Amino acid sequence: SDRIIQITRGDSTITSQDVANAVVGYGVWPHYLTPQDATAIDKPTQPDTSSNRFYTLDSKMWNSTSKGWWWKLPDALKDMGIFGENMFYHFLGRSGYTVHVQCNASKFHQGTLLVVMIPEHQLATVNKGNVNAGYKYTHPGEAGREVGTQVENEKQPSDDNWLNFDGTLLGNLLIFPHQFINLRSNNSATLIVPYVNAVPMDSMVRHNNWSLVIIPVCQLQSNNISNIVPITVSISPMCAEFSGARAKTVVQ
Amino acid sequence: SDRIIQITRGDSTITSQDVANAVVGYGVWPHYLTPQDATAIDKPTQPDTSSNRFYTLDSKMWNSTSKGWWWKLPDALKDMGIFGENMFYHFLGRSGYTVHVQCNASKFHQGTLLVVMIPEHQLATVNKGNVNAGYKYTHPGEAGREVGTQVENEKQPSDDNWLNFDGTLLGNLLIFPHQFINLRSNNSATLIVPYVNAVPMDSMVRHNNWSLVIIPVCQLQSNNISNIVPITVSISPMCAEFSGARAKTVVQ
Amino acid sequence: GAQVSRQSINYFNINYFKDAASSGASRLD
Amino acid sequence: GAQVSRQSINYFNINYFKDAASSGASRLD
Amino acid sequence: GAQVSRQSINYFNINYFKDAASSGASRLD
Amino acid sequence: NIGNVSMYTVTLSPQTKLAEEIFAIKVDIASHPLATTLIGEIASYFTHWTGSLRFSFMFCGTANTTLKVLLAYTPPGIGKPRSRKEAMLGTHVVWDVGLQSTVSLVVPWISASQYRFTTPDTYSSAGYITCWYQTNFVVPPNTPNTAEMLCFVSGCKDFCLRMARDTDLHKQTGPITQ
Amino acid sequence: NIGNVSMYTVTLSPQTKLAEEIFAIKVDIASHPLATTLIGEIASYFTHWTGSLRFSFMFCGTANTTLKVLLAYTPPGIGKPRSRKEAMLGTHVVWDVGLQSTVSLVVPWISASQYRFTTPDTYSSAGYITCWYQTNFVVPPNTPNTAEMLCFVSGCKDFCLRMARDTDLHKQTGPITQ
Amino acid sequence: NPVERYVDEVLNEVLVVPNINQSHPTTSNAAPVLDAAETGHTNKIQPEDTIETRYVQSSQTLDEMSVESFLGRSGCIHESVLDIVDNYNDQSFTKWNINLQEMAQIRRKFEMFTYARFDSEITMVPSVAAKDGHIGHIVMQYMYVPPGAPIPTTRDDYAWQSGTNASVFWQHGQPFPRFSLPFLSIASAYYMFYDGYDGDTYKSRYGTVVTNDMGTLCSRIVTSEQLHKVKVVTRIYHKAKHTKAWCPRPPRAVQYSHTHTTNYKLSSEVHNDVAIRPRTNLTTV
Amino acid sequence: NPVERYVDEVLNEVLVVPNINQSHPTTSNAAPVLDAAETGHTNKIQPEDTIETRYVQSSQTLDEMSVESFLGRSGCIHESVLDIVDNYNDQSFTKWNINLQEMAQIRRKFEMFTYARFDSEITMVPSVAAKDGHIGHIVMQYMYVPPGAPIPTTRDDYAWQSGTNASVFWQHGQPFPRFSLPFLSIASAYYMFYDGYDGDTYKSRYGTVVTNDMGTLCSRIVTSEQLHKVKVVTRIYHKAKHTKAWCPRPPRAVQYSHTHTTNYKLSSEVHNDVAIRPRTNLTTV
Ligand SMILES: Cc1cc(CCCOc2c(C)cc(-c3noc(C(F)(F)F)n3)cc2C)on1
Ligand SMILES: Cc1cc(CCCOc2c(C)cc(-c3noc(C(F)(F)F)n3)cc2C)on1
Repeated sequence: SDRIIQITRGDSTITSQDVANAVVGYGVWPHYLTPQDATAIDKPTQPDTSSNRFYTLDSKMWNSTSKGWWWKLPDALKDMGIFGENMFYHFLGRSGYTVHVQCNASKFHQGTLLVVMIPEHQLATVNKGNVNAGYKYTHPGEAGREVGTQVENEKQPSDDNWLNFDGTLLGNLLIFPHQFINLRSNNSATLIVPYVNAVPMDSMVRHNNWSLVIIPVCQLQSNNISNIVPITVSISPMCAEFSGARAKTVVQ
Repeated sequence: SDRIIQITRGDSTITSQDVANAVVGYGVWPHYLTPQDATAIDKPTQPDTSSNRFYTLDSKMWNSTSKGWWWKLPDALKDMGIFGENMFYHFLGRSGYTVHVQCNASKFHQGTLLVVMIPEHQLATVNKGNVNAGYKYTHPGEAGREVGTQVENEKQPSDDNWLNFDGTLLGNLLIFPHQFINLRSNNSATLIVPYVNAVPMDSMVRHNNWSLVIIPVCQLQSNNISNIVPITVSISPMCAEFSGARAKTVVQ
Repeated sequence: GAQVSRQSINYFNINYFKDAASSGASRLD
Repeated sequence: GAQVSRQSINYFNINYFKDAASSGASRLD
Repeated sequence: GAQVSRQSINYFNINYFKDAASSGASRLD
Repeated sequence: NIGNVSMYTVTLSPQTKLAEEIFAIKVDIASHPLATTLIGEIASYFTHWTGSLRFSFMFCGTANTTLKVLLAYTPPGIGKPRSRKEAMLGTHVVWDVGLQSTVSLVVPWISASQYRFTTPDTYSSAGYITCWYQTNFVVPPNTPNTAEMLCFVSGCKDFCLRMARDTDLHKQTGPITQ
Repeated sequence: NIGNVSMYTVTLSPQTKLAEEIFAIKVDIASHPLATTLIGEIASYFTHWTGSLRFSFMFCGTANTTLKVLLAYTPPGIGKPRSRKEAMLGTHVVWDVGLQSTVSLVVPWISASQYRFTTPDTYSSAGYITCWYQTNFVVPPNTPNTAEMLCFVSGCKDFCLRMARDTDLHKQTGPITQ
Repeated sequence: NPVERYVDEVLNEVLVVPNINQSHPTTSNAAPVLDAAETGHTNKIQPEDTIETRYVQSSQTLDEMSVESFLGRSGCIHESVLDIVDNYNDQSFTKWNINLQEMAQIRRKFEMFTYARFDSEITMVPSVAAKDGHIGHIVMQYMYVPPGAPIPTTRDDYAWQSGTNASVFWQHGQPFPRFSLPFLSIASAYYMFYDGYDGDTYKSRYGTVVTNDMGTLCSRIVTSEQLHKVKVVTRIYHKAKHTKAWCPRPPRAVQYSHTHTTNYKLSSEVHNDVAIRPRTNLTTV
Repeated sequence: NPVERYVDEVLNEVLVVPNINQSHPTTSNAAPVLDAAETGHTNKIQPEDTIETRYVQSSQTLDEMSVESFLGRSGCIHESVLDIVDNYNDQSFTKWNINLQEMAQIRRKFEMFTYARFDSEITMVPSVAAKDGHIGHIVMQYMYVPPGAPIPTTRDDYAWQSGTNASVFWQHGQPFPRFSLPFLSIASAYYMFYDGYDGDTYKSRYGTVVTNDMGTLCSRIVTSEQLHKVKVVTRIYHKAKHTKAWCPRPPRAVQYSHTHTTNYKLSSEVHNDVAIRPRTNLTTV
């Protein structure tokens, strides 16, 4: 059946009985760093099944007024088991991911989520001159950011979903790896992305490679509104490898 | 030269210019678990260079009245980088070690340390009936235990060095893998031990496989006593592998 | 009477009485 | 059943029960 | 184990235990 | 519930808090909620066990009821998980309810020793199976707001029992007469 | 000394008289100072012994301390030697302390019978090991005027034990309880 | 090489369990973990399908779980009492209607199958209690009286001659008596359960009593009256040999009440009648 | 010629010790007698290297020093007492938590290794003391109750049926009972010592008690109450067969105190607690 999926990573298996295929970002499957592209000379540590497994983030509630949610990777996985430990004990890290967004309702509900994975999503600030988004704002952790809620501190990034929080139009986000969760068709989205960067490995603490953006383009409607319809995200690193070991970095 | 050594493990290199060879416990070099001896079916995580590297414990001061020191493994390495993290996130662990004890003085100093690695060193309590050594006493961490100092709590283990803290005579400790640091001859001891146990992998938290015992059999003497003569221990796991991943165990 | 077999490690598998009910536990598989 | 051997000084090395735990002391070396 | 011999009048000369001290009286001459 | 068929069903329903716990049991083959199952009863006639266990769950709501649930196995050496986050760090299956009503979670043999004791003995205590809400239990209007789930258990290809013994799941306290 | 690590060390120092005695023990494998060693403990589970013994000594003074010592083995049929001259007429090793800290003296199997009793029984009493100063213990100024020596024992290629028996180096005078 | 067969018997490695092979991460639309219990079939998923497994070489064997092993151990099935109190002629002999229903331990194991066919090994353990101080010379006679044969009514009944029945005479101080019995049914297998009657009226008997008539075991102290009284208790042990069993079933959950019937007692608080222990709630391990 | 192997077994010449060869006076700068004990290795010098030896043909053999020989002798591991004083029902049965820690003699030998794997041969020596003059007909039952199986609480408990457990019935006047047991651990070897706990808290148990659970030995006088009281003492002997041992260790120097623990008592004058005898001085043989 073209509408079922079982994804096994490490000791975790995820299933869905109403999928819309899977997307492999830019058509490249995650793979380890080769000696021709490598640059940092020490031998990498590859946790394998202990880090390359599904980690489920905190659930979010989708209601008729939701404006969107975003998470940044690898930041969202910073307090997640062995993968999280490895990103702080090492200067460099490299990894691909399998992102599985889950949201089920019923055959009498309607709504649509645009699920996108953006490489280098450099956020903008609005009407604040040359002051850029502050570190702690773009590093929310597994809780991500719920668009349209935050108390206006100065280095707070843009919260304009129609302008992709960066000065470009929402309708064009489809140029990045993405899927839609249209409630009448599917109840999950699966995106598998490779490591994308201009250097072979990078700081997992100062640089976020991908951003997961979920925007409800079609409002959630039904005639049973008291039933909460959550959205859950499960992310699994793939081919994670780290280099340049030392003491554990403590942030903020 | 038969009296020099360079030991490289991961990103660490240790040297000594006055050694007395090296001892390979029971003549077996550490190796990974084979499928014929394995039992836990999930694929192990092997941190490699990030865990198999030298970790230097807290130094101890050797003076004319010292009675000895002991550490238990893997316990002593519990708060040590990636190796330590792995032993708490996993139910099972398995590992061999390279133990390098360091102590230098001068050609006008004399003294002798018996450095021993004991498998299953089950401590005894003295004159307390059937009450056995308590968990926190046999899990001192990197600080180990300085024989002859502790404040008599009830579950405190024996502090009788001549009876090996277990009811057997000190002179017979030589049946276990060992070396001596005789100040006139060498300034370090190197023991490389394999994984020894009746099961292929075990709980790194409830079971300590080896105990490092250092007893000064010949008192430290010199005519410059104000110069402190410390003893430093550096331990490097070898072929460390873990299995049965989950949340991090929090002890005590 | 019994079934001697050879390879040399003979397995004299004796049955001491003349009734089938008299023998010990059965072979498996 | 047991391991008859020949040279003639046969060594009928019998094992009377069907479990390995039942036999006597082991051969050395 | 024991020393079977043939001519036919076999002389199964058995030694039931694994120690030399256990056997009976020695042969003469 | 004992003495009713309802002792075999777990009830699910629309939640108001996220990631709630559904059930939690020990994974030991002869431990308590599973001692009276067939595999638990047979395991109780032997002293040792080894191998992987297969837990299955069948959803019994309407064909219009949806739900995503996380079934997790926590290896030993730690307490039972207190949250879905803590649980999902172990072995787990995210089950999406749909046309196929049943899912299976395999508890792999993850042990120090090759076998474990079948009777409740700490050292050889195998961990826990917990179930949590991955999303929620959603239904359209005019549909029952609660539904049951049945739980099954059996052994995998590597399951094996050893050292026969008498059972403590049955007794005789007087003569059985004509 | 019993109850201290010092029961394992012999002290050496600058002498004022020549050829002084350092120590003297019986060579019998299960006799007294050596009954509690590992070879002595194992020998105590057997009734007979045979073979040559290997005694080793490790000097633990400073690297600037010198010394020459005579280690001697006196075969039976005579009393223990009373002087270095009397001792050196038997089997002996003159040990010069230097870069190599340890020396070994082999007590050859010199017996009438092929075996001897492990327990203290005159007829099969093997002789003595004595140690004397060959020269002196010399040190430069500002150096400790005393130093220790450790003594070891093991068996040579021809060592062998026979006739298993219970040991008298350990006992039980009451019940060992739970 | 049957000899190879013999070596496996000695080491108990006749039936080996399979190995766990190495598996890898997968992403496909074949979902083994998903199925339908409604079909009445067990999902056939193995560990390699859900987690990523390593290669492990299984050494376990299933020999001990065989039906031969499970039912092949002697268990007590009866405890016969000859207690001399005040009349030797009346108390020195007795009889028992043979069955495997009186002792819960073995009855429960056999009852895990619907039909079972096997040969039996009977071992007897007699013990003479000296109530007054002496046992004298006790000689016992255990006679198997198949259905129809005459049952003795006195210690000197002509039936003790045993002209055709099988009798085992045991003398105090000699090894425990033991003998084998072939499969005795008039059918192809013994009925562990029988949903039938011996007639079609409201007074017809129901159950295994209709099919499992095995006869009587008559026993007596052969020795004549002695001054000192003794109490002889003979325990009978049974073991199944060369066993076959069909149609497995659920194990007995409540205590047995009577022989040949599945009848049970139920108290006011039912959780005390079954081995199920009350859970505090769904989430309390 | 295995037969040749058999002849060596009969004469106990399987493991021969090497010969002493003839040696000569030497003058060189290779000094075998010199070495460094710091290395942790024993100097490998032999008699030919220090003295001038003659050629001697060694006949000694090491068979008796094998681990099989050292641990292969039956030693007492327990003395069970059933003393009938004033209540037969309460005193005619008992139980023992199995272990090899209660008798110093064999415990010490096994404890010279860290791990040991072996099969066991158990022999029982029962002796019935006639406290009032007669023993009657004593029949005993020794039942092995593996961990988990039901433990009998009365002399007529249903657990004595032994439907699945192994029981040995012995009758007074017959040879001593004996049976073999295979290696029983859930691990690959028995732990003689265990530096571990069953948990990670201040109340977790330490030692071999965590790993060496062997079950219980339940026994009873099968014979019913007799007029005359008896005291039955059954001594259990154990012998290891097909043995392997790993990591040798120092022998126990002080008395044992309790089972499963290395705990010891120390008095005010410690030389009385060890076998070391005080020397008058360094030079007094
Ligand atoms: C179902 C089913 C299966 C069986 C066979 C039970 C074997 O039963 C016995 C027993 C237990 C004892 C005797 C018996 N005891 O002593 C003697 C003899 F020695 F007197 F022959 N026969 C005979 C049978 C058929 O019974 N019901
Ligand atoms: C370590 C270590 C090694 C061992 C094996 C000890 C063997 O122990 C016994 C003993 C001594 C007696 C019985 C026993 N005594 O009687 C019976 C039976 F006859 F009732 F089966 N079983 C069973 C075991 C497992 O225990 N701890």
